[PDB]
Amino acid sequence: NDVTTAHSDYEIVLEGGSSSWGKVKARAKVNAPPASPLLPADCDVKLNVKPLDPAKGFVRISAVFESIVDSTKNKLTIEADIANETKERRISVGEGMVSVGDFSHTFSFEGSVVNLFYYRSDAVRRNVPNPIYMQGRQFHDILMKVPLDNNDLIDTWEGTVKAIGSTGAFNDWIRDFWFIGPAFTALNEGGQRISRIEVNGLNTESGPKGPVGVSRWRFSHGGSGMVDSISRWAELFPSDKLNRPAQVEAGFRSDSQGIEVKVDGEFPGVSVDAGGGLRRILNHPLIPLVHHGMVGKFNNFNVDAQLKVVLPKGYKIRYAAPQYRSQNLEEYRWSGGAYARWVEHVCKGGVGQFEILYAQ
Amino acid sequence: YQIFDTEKLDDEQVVGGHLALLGVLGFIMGIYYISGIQVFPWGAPGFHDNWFYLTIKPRMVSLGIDTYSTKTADLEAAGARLLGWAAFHFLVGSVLIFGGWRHWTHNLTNPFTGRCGNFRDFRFLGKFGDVVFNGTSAKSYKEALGPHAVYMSLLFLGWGIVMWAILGFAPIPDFQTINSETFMSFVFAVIFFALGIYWWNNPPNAAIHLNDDMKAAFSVHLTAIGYINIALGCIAFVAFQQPSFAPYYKELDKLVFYLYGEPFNRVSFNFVEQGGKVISGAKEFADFPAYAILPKSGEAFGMARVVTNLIVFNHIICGVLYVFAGVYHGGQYLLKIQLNGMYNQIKSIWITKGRDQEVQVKILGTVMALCFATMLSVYAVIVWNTICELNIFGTNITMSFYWLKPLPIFQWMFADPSINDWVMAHVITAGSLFSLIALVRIAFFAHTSPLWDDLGLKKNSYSFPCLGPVYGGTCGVSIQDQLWFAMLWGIKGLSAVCWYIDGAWIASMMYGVPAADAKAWDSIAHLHHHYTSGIFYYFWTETVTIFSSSHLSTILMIGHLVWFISFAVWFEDRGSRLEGADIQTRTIRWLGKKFLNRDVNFRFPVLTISDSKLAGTFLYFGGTFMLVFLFLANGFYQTNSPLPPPV
Amino acid sequence: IRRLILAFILPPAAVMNKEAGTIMLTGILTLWGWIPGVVAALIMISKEQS
Amino acid sequence: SGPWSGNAVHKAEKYFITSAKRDRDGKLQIELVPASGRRKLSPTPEMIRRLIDGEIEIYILTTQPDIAIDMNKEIIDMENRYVIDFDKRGVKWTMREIPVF
Amino acid sequence: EPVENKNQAPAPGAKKHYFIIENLCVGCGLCLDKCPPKVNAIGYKFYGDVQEGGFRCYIDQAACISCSACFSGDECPSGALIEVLPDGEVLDFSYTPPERLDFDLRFLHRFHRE
Ligand code: BCL
Ligand code: BCL
Ligand code: BCL
Ligand code: BCL
Ligand code: BCL
Ligand code: BCL
Ligand code: G2O
Ligand code: SF4
Ligand SMILES: [Ca+2]
Repeated sequence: NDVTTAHSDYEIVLEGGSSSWGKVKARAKVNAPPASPLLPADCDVKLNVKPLDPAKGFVRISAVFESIVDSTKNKLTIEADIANETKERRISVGEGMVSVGDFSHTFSFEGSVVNLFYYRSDAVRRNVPNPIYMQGRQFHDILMKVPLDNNDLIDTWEGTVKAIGSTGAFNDWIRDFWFIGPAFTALNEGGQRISRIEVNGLNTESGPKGPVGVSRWRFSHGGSGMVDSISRWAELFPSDKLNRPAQVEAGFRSDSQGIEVKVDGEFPGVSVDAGGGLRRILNHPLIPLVHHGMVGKFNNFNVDAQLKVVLPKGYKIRYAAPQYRSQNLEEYRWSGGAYARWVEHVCKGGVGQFEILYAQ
Repeated sequence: YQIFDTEKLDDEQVVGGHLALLGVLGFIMGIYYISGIQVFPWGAPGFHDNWFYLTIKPRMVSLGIDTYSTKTADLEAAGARLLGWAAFHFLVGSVLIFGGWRHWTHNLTNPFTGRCGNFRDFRFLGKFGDVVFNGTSAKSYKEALGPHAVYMSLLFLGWGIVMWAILGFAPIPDFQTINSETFMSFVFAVIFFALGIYWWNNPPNAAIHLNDDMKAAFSVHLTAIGYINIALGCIAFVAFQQPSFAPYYKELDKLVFYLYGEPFNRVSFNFVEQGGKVISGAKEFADFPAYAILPKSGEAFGMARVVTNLIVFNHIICGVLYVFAGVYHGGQYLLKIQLNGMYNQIKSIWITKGRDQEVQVKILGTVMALCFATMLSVYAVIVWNTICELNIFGTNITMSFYWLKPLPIFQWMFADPSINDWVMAHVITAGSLFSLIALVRIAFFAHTSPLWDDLGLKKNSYSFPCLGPVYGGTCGVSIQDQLWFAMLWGIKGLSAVCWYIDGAWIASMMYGVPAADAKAWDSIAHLHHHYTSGIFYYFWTETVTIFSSSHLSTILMIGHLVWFISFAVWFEDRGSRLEGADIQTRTIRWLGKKFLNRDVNFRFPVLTISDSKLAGTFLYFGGTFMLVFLFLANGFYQTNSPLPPPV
Repeated sequence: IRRLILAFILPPAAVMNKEAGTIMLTGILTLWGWIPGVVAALIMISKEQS
Repeated sequence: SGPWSGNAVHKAEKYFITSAKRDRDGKLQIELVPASGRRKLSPTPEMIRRLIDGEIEIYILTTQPDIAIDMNKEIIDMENRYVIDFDKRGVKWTMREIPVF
Repeated sequence: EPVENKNQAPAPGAKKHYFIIENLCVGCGLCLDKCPPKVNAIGYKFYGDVQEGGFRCYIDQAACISCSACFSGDECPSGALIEVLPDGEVLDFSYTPPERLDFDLRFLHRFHRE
């Protein structure tokens, strides 16, 4: 009875032609205990994208994370207006709210993110068809306004302004505060390092309700290539490929008994052009793998995995490493064997390739 | 012919298909059991003897389900026993087909509770899986090997219980009775239990399989089971001829077998089937009702060795075909992984060690050189023995290889060691080498051959009949074509097997011929057993009795028709047939329109070269071995009285 | 001394050092002309290594 | 082990000269692409070393936007046999689709 | 602790412009059969002495409809059947196997010595 097994069922239903729109249906469970020092940890995530204006590239993305962890009904909602300006700059108007137990507070931000690669050499991109590791830096300039409606909000504002005006290492220890718990151990495990922030301003002004605290700060996410927020900067924002609303409804309930994960999404960018007429199920982001490896190495598990890639009619998978167990004339199925070994590889922190090159 | 491909089916579908086929096979077994009922339980006369039941009557009487006793009494009891066991097989096969339908449709919902079990996760039989497996094979065939070993251990145990109680054969160590088969049934339980546990706790690894390998694992296990069949055929031949099996196989000769199609009591033309029917005409042999199938003694027919030969050759033909099919399906998998590029990514000796084309060429060259050497040696020996016995070029039998017995260290394998056994062994090695040329070509030269990598060509479609007349001709170069050539080459080793087991003198083509010294082999070689006539005269001697049977004659004609029909598709005629079929279509069109106003709009179909080769090899094998069945079903006809010198 | 005796019982085990083709040939030689022919094979190859 | 890496019909990996443009006037616009079709490379000196060593096999199609005839070094004493340099040799694949029905 | 959300995961169980290189075609015709019957862009051109390889394959680009049946079939044995992508790159196959640096792994003591 004391057997640790990781059951799973992934499904990728693609759309034909240039459309990269894919439907991801992932069920999973494992009787291994979670790594949360507070249990049980249950969470739901709703991530809905609507193209607000195709001409200006503005896409309204709404993210609602609800969670209960040791009986704490946390809930973070955020609605942003992400929009490219250049190939290396994005703007994001947005609003949002965060509620923990009884406490709650809103925010409204006007952020701007500039992702600059450390090199744009033509040799690398003309020699490597699949450039995974692209070192770079990502400068975030965030202007966030919070209405100070609660006693705790004003107390925190006072404490933070006192710390900035009195402590000379706030810009450096803010990372220690901010990457709570193992997060600081994660940025070092993914090749990331966050530079000292540049708090350009802390002010408070009258607003529609009362005193609103405005913070203008800057930081820089530094990726060594393994970071998907840098190497895949254009790949992770397919607004150009976004024609209809996209959805991602996920959730995980993780008690001492085990973890159960359910995900249902439909969104673009699942299939990217690999050249030679071969579309490819996109390169797997490496940050999820190397970050989940900080928890997946804690118990030996028997993998029971099944990946069902439902190709559009007419398309065939020419390469599959590991190879597809079965095929219902469009529904290629990976189950057991080298696929199970790869599922163990990536469930424990591996970043190995799983090539799926399909073409018509 | 590809509808049930491995890729098209998943593991549960295969489980269900095998289960439903086991049920169908149990129905077939019940049919054979009922066919074996010589006297019905109600008293009336029963079915005649069929080869389908004369093949299993030895085993059935071994288990006491059948009886060699000849009185109507206790033969009625044997018939009732056979009916009961056939009904058991029928019902269990119904249940097996139900399970097979459920697995094929994946509707594994209990009809009582409705709980839908999971093929991926399922406790076996309830608590036993918890005690032993602790949870199923989450995935993987490697984790399934141990569970299957435990299942086979339970099968062995169940057979032990059944024979101990139901069939009344207690477990006794002595290996001269069926009792040991009970004893060992328990032994092989523990073994196949313990090993299973081991393979459950310590799984084995051959990473080529386990991944996308229903075809790959199927190929390996089909080759393995083909060698299992060959070993079973050899074991059956040896054991069924041993004294311990004589009560069940040698006592066939004491019985008289009324077989369907055998000579029937003939009647004059002026015959009327009324009452006694004597006044109108005269039946051939009196005391038997007109048109009745006349008795045939097993002593003359040699039914002991006939049934032994039928079983042995069944297993040998099935095993050789399974080896060839396993190599072919493994070649299909090899070609698939070569096309998709996994070939170089396999990290196992079964693929890596032959990755180099140099080693493949050296392997096939060694096989070809050994085949040339052995074939040349055996054929020179045989043709020289024929030159001597026929006294051609002034020769005489004294110059033949009568001295070339198997060495004293190898005469244990052979009852009467002579040049016949030497030629048998070396012909078997040579035929194995010949078929291995094609099997190795499938194994290695599946996607590219050294000629083709030099010629700048690659084998992609695994069934393409050719690439055209380029380079003088590219006929029959797919792995499917090599499989067909392997089958047509193993035809000869399989023949040698048939002719050896049916008593032929394969060391010379003309043994027993009434010419020169052909009948002197028994004196010069000092043979004890009088071997059936030689390779060319064996046809004649066996057809003395094939021709005496209407049924065997019908088989002869039909198999010969089937065989020669194969050339219409195997010969380089496909284009001629296509042109002629266009002419046929036009002829039908205009002839019909003139003769009948209705238009045709139909074309005569012509097989593609791939389908042509498929059907041609099927017909070639079918005719050849439907006739080998006549060779093995005429009778052994090898007596233990050597023929004196011709002079 | 272990290699040669293992060879006289298991010649292909002795030629295991040699290429897979040689190992297969020695196995076939065990199958046909067991010991004398295959013992000849192993002694030839091992003495050649010397 | 060499026949099973890449296409089995090309012992030396083949590189078609797909695109070349006279506008840049340097002929660096020559853009070699392997038969696999995933690397739009350029005729660098390392590619020259590979070509002379025989590891690769540069080829030219006839049906295309003309690469460079007499503008990329050409030998016309016989039928044209284009060369990146006299020691190099770009064997032109011939493609007769227009001349024949 | 006990307060939770709820969820159920039933996992446990409990443009193209295809061409033919006349230099390399062997005239097998495995691509002709794939061409749609009415299109029939692919045709046979004969020089002489069929056994000497005179017969060859040609795609009439006017007749071709970029249906990809000829090339996607993976039927060309010689690699003559090529696809020129809209930007331009010659594809001799739907997917060529990756290039590898190979060596025979012979172990030291146990399995394949030397
Ligand atoms: C996570 C790794 C990086 C990071 C990388 C990025 C990337 C990449 C982007 C931003 C962008 C933004 N960043 Mg940031 N950023 C990080 C840390 C921060 C922190 C912080 C306190 O930690 C803050 C305040 C911000 C601030 C902001 C905003 C100003 C801005 C818009 C966010 C928005 O869309 O949110 C709404 C909230 C969500 C979308 C919630 C879910 C977030 C996850 C990561 C998205 C997963 C997508 C999923 C795999 C695919 C689902 C398909 C769905 C249909 C969408 N960043 C760290 C250091 N940041 C964006 C931009 O350029 O702004 C101009 C942008 O594209
Ligand atoms: C503010 C954050 C950024 C951003 C950050 C990232 C990052 C970082 C990554 C992506 C990735 C992807 N994003 Mg994004 N993404 C943004 C906006 C979008 C929009 C859009 C037009 O609004 C779309 C359609 C997408 C779509 C996509 C896909 C192309 C791609 C995942 C492919 C895959 O198969 O997913 C399969 C998806 C699933 C398996 C389901 C995953 C479900 C969960 C709920 C989403 C991740 C949540 C994360 C673990 C927790 C976030 C907590 C934060 C602290 C708030 N993103 C915003 C602007 N996106 C990834 C990718 O593959 O890059 C190449 C990647 O690395
Ligand atoms: C003949 C020489 C070889 C052989 C050569 C081939 C070739 C060549 C091919 C296969 C193919 C297949 N073979 Mg095979 N294979 C052999 C032995 C076997 C054995 C075995 C007995 O152990 C098995 C299980 C298989 C299994 C299989 C499948 C993996 C696959 C698809 C079969 C199916 O769907 O066909 C559907 C048709 C069948 C069910 C078989 C035909 C029999 C009919 C349906 C039986 C009932 C009617 C009646 C009794 C007999 C027929 C004649 C009557 C006049 C109607 N082969 C024999 C010994 N095999 C094909 C495949 O796709 O490969 C990838 C393929 O091309
Ligand atoms: C004895 C152990 C043998 C073996 C004996 C057989 C035989 C015998 C047959 C199969 C059949 C099949 N085998 Mg098997 N099989 C073995 C091991 C395997 C393994 C594995 C190791 O995991 C795999 C993946 C397979 C794969 C498969 C499938 C291709 C197929 C079952 C699907 C099904 O029934 O379709 C659904 C199809 C139906 C139920 C229709 C069946 C129609 C008729 C009644 C049978 C058709 C084939 C032919 C007449 C049988 C000829 C036997 C000859 C007399 C020698 N075999 C070993 C090697 N297997 C069957 C198949 O379909 O063959 C083509 C089949 O007959
Ligand atoms: C002859 C009957 C057939 C068959 C017909 C059925 C039928 C009918 C049903 C299933 C159901 C199930 N089958 Mg089944 N199935 C067969 C063999 C298999 C094999 C195998 C060992 O290779 C596998 C992997 C499975 C898989 C499964 C499970 C997913 C599921 C049971 C869940 C579990 O917890 O049940 C615990 C027990 C099991 C794992 C069953 C194992 C198979 C046994 C041998 C069935 C015997 C049935 C027979 C009438 C009773 C005779 C018992 C005597 C002791 C011999 N079956 C046998 C050989 N299978 C059942 C279901 O859905 O359960 C909820 C169900 O009702
Ligand atoms: C020995 C036990 C099994 C066996 C188990 C396996 C396994 C396991 C695999 C194969 C695989 C294959 N088998 Mg097999 N196979 C056997 C019998 C055969 C016979 C035959 C007529 O005897 C043939 C021709 C084949 C043919 C083939 C090919 C279709 C394929 C390998 C292709 C390749 O590249 O090989 C490259 C060439 C070689 C590796 C040559 C060297 C041989 C290896 C090292 C082992 C045997 C030699 C041994 C050391 C000899 C000396 C001692 C003696 C044992 C006394 N098998 C028997 C029945 N076979 C593979 C495949 O892909 O299946 C679909 C696979 O996974
Ligand atoms: C019984 C054996 C044979 C036939 C029966 C026959 C019949 C036949 N053949 Mg054949 N054939 C060989 C055997 C037989 N070929 C051999 C061993 C070779 C090796 C060289 C060979 C070779 C070629 C080439 C190269 C070409 C052809 C053709 C061509 C036909 C198309 C029209 C025609 O000829 O009608 C004239 C022929 C007849 C109509 C024959 C009359 C029927 C009969 C009395 C009884 C049929 C019995 C039956 C076959 C048994 C089972 C049936 C049922 C119970 C399941 C056509 C009907 C070609 C054409 O299409 O052009 C004309 C062509 O080009 N062949
Ligand atoms: S004779 Fe027939 S099989 Fe041979 S190459 Fe020509 S078309 Fe192909
Ligand atoms: Ca006989």
